[PDB]
Amino acid sequence: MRRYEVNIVLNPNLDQSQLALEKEIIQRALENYGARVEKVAILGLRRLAYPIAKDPQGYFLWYQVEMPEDRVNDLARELRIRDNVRRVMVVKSQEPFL
Repeated sequence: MRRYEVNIVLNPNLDQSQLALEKEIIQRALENYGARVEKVAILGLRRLAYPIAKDPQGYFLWYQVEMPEDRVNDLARELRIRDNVRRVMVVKSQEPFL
């Protein structure tokens, strides 16, 4: 098992309601791939390094999880496919939240 930080960028045009749902769905997907979600945070709107879908902004969601390394890729694939998901980045935790 490995601990990861899942960084998700969502459509900046979604409202409080839509963001909450995507956040819940994404969390359900993580667990579906054997993950145990330790922490979640809504980081908010940020100016992307490069526009995605013609929009220079994105809404950031963050998750800290522990899951089988062998399921991360498939998980990353599924999430990138979501309509409201603009960017997915799963990295190995360095200084995990307690």
